[PDB]
Amino acid sequence: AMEQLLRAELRTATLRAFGAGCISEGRAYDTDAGPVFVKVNRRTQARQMFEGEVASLEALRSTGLVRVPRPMKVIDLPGGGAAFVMEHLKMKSLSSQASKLGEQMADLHLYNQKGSSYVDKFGFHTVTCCGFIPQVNEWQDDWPTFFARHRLQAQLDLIEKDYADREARELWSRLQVKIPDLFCGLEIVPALLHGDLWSGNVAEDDVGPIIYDPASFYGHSEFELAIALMFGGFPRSFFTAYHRKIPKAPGFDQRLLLYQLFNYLNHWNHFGREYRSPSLGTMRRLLK
Amino acid sequence: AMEQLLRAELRTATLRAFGGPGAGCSEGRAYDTDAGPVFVKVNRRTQARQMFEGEVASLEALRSTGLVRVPRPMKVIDLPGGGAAFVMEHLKMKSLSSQASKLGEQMADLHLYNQKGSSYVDKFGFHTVTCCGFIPQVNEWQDDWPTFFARHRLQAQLDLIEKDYADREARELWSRLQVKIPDLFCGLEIVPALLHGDLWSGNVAEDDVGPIIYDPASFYGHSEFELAIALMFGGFPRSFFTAYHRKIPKAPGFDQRLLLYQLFNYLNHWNHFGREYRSPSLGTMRRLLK
Ligand SMILES: Nc1ncnc2c1ncn2[C@@H]1O[C@H](COP(=O)(O)OP(=O)(O)NP(=O)(O)O)[C@@H](O)[C@H]1O
Ligand SMILES: Nc1ncnc2c1ncn2[C@@H]1O[C@H](COP(=O)(O)OP(=O)(O)NP(=O)(O)O)[C@@H](O)[C@H]1O
Ligand SMILES: O=C(CN1CCOCC1)[C@@H](O)[C@H](O)[C@H](O)CO
Ligand SMILES: O=C(CN1CCOCC1)[C@@H](O)[C@H](O)[C@H](O)CO
Repeated sequence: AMEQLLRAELRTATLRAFGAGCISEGRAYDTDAGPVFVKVNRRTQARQMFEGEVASLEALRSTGLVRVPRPMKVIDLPGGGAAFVMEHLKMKSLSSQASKLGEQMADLHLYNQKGSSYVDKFGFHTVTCCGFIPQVNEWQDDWPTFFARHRLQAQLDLIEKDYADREARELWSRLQVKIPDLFCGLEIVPALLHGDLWSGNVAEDDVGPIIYDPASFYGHSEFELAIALMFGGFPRSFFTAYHRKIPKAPGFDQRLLLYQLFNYLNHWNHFGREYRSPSLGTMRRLLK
Repeated sequence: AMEQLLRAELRTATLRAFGGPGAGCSEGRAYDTDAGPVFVKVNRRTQARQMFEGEVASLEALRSTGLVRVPRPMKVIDLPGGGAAFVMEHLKMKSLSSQASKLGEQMADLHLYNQKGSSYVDKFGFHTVTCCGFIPQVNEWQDDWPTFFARHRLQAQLDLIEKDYADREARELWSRLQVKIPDLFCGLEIVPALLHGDLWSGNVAEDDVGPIIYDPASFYGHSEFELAIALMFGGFPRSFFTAYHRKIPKAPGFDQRLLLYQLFNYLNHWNHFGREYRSPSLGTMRRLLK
């Protein structure tokens, strides 16, 4: 993949990714009680965004299965927005701890089935944000319904409002009809998700892997992996370890396109028309 | 300010900033290598290589002046499955602050370089296509700056807006505005000036040695165009503009031309990001028509 190509093209033995951001400003500070990490966002919806991240961090931390920063405080800023203070963790990009993270992510997804966890619907107890965009987490018994309505339709409604894109509307109407067939008659079980498991949101230290910047809800376990695959950066051993514990159910490859579609639509909304072509192309591929 | 607010909320005397860049953005990714750090941009669309070649050409034109620090382009790689990656030198960088007045001086020198040097580019435009963001621009050489700008910047953006949005108000306001443009340029000498082309605050930075600028979309234009995007989204210290205008003072009619150049950037933002930018685009046209 991209990293092997870079090593070859640049003729370098080492190639360690770095591991602030597109959404919020981020800075570490030393304080009298030790280091902290602070995210700042000046938009009006900052507090909602950070409160969703606090809720997500707390939900993951309650499982005891993965290491994530402790949320400390959400502070309103004069002049608009908010700051979010959390535990500082010394970190480097994910490399040797990839297979351990695959194990942990599979255990996290399986926790709702095997732990003392009783969540039998999809969604979440509070609003979480995809980036800047507030999400509806209203509980639903049917995962394809929840995902179609509260993830894909929400993004395409925003595309319609802001871009008024005819091809996106027309393709979505056809894709809506196909979505149930992609699920192969499977019984989907709710799985607690990190929700934004891009390679830039995972890392490691000497103890093991670390994950951060979650946007959590109870979803289909497979949705977690789509963004990890589409932007790369995870070693193969991450997926090997994960699928040893959660094998690919039938139709996985086609659902992967559906879940990657969501992320393309989200990037179209956050980052503009550069992401129109992969959004439409993915829909067309699903409709072929 | 925000750091006093953190000291109070956390009840700490010290609040000492520290630490590295991190993972980052749709912008790209940084890597440590055997030859030092690199930064890699990736775009999987079929036009990725054209886009990055425009950026390399822009970086090379700026580096040739020796007046401003930009990352050295290293390689453009065709990606399996379509698109390309662009590798350049990595620079450890912070937001522009202490080096703002130095950057103002360099940017003025950059704009004066073509007029004052030996080899003189005597038209507006560029020898290759460059993208301001993702949309390719036409850089066809033109003797007359208001012609170049109206045709290959404003009309190009408005044609896209007509194609994709069929916006009645934009269409009618452009029919009225187009004829008024020459009034903003009469009685002034406009010399082609090499521009960075996308100098908003998010494309400039600094390190211990001096300021750095990057992500250019270069062409030969009216020097004032450079400043429109810098002003309109803020983020530059006042001393940047003070130092700049000590060397190139604001010519008569500067504030009205500033609206025209800001209009271009608003139209470009509408084509990139949608209707959130319709209101400033149309309103800027109305201001110009009053
Ligand atoms: N708790 C932490 N302690 C130390 N460093 C951190 C911590 N959280 C994040 N970082 C670093 O700072 C970066 C900020 O990441 P993140 O919070 O995910 O971005 P963001 O502000 O939401 N904007 P975006 O990247 O577009 O999502 C990460 O790559 C890490 O390198
Ligand atoms: N040479 C460099 N070395 C290190 N970091 C860099 C370098 N160039 C850019 N960056 C970082 O990457 C960010 C974006 O760089 P930029 O050239 O503007 O990317 P971009 O792809 O054009 N952005 P986008 O329009 O969203 O795709 C900067 O804000 C820096 O943090
Ligand atoms: O920003 C994120 C990851 N993408 C950044 C742009 O380059 C590709 C990876 C995630 O935090 C998330 O998918 C979304 O962008 C939040 O808006
Ligand atoms: O992204 C750019 C600057 N704008 C980003 C949204 O906040 C206001 C500043 C530039 O690269 C360019 O002027 C154009 O937006 C296409 O990317």
